[PDB]
Amino acid sequence: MSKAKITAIGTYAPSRRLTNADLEKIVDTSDEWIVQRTGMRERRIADEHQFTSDLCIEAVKNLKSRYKGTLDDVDMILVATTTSDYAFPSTACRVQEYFGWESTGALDINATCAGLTYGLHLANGLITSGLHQKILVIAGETLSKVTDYTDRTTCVLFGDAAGALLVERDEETPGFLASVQGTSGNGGDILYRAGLRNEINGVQLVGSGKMVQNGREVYKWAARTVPGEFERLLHKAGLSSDDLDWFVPHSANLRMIESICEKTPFPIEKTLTSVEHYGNTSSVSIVLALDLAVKAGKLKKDQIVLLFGFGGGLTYTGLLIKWGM
Amino acid sequence: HMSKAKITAIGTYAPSRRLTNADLEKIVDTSDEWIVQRTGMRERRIADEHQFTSDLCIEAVKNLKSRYKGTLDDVDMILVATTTSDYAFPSTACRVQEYFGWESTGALDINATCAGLTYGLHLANGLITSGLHQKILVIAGETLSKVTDYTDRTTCVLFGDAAGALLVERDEETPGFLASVQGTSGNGGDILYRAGLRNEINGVQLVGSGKMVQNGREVYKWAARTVPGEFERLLHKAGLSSDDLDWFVPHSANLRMIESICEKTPFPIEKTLTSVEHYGNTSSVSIVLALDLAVKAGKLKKDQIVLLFGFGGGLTYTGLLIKWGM
Repeated sequence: MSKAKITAIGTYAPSRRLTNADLEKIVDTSDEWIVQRTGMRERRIADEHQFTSDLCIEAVKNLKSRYKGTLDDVDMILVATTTSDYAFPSTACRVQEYFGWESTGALDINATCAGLTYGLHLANGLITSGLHQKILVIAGETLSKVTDYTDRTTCVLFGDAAGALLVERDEETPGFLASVQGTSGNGGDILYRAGLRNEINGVQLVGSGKMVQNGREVYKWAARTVPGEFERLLHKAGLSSDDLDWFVPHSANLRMIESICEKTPFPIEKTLTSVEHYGNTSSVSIVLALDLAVKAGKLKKDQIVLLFGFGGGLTYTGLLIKWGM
Repeated sequence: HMSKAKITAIGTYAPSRRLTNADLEKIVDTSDEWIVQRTGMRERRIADEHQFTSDLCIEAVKNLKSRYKGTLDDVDMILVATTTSDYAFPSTACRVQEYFGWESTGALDINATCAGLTYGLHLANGLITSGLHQKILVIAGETLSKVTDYTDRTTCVLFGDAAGALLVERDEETPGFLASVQGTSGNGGDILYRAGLRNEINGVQLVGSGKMVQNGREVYKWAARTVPGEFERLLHKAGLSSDDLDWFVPHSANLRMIESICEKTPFPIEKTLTSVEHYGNTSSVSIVLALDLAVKAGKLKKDQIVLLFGFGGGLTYTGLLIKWGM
């Protein structure tokens, strides 16, 4: 029985846009090919000098300007990212540096594109257990700096952004209704970026440190995993799909989301995305989709939302939440 | 707000190659005597050229499993505290799942530097007490030798490689977690860092070369003023005195630093478990190693009250009062 609720949101995307017309001019592709395979038209790119922590701070500033309460109260900062400024100090510690909160834990977490829903799962457990009260769950990514822009199959997908969600103790009405998780470690060679190691199964990695994906195998894994766990979520919470107001999967690819929406029985018109003008922002994709929906009037207080973050690992966390703002 | 979690099993693995003080004498201008005096370390373990953090972690879960009476097939969460993961986003935790093939588990890497172990247990306690999980593996693993500058005598003598795992599960009888304290000093970020995508910090270009960098004096100063008062606050939160606590297990960064903390917090060094002498500074792993050294030696017994205090790069920390459930 959850004692946690999501009560504020903020997002920031860097100003520089990367259009398909800009991409036709550096790789051999076309606007029509891109929009047809992926659904994206633009992405935001961080400046040469602005990094993930800079984006996370902006995202929290946006939340700060839009939240009727105070953030001096925050007692945990969770930052889900893959493009941290430094190996350490962590990005969460950079956020604390800037706002100066006096008594908070700070932690970077890594589940790649599932990082946001992993972070919200963590906040739900930390609050519900009575260990925390105000927790900042932040996703921020600088995918442009680890993207192979010599590769037509991948450089058209990725953008930069950050988004922040505030979670609080709510003892009246639960804000988290159910959770599903799973990990398919066997898929680690299907979606990766090199680090200290440069081989997986004794097989040398490609990409020269940049992100690498087997798009079809990722697509196939999402398509065969999300529908059943979608159903399992609704069962765990005692809910029908008719009770579900919005479906917010990880915005990796509009066709993938369309496909998922057919294999699951769920309509695309009840599905929030952010892929068209921000590309695939990894752990930030879901926050962007939510804030676009908040700004557009589609997402309203007390609605039932299903966030399904999945990514590299392969791993995922699916969440049924009740909008609390 | 009573805890429903207890640490129930442990396993460790430290790499094979030993890096003695004598070895370091032929690498940089240092002496065995200056090292044992300034840091208390004699040996470190070094991973092989082709073994990495995920290898170490898997070896640590192997050790735990060969020592746990129950099964690990129903582990529902893997948390790996690491700063030196094999790959950027392929999660070390997911490499651990791939090896053992557990069927329904979350996998997540966490980064709080040398504080990652205590942060990972704090997470596990909240994840289990809230009823979202039943059995969690909290793993720390580091391959610091791969990110160490072996032309800097002030830093390359400090670090080693190791991995250690703790199992946390539901215990509705008696809590295994009694109190927690946390804190973050983001402005101390330039005191202990390693370059990632960025190579400047508030204006000034980073040093090293993607290798770990530490201001040992300032790290000493922080924590010497931080840990004693939070030590006491942990006891107050749990309703205990210094005499109720059996073992103190701080981050094994430096024996002089540990002795000094024990000096200005009122707590005796003979009641503190360390692992610096033969394993060096293994970052997030140092506490698990001190724990596993104490159980093998018969010093850490079940139901004993023990305080873990992980502090590290951030600067950030998590301190925990726990009851040994093994």
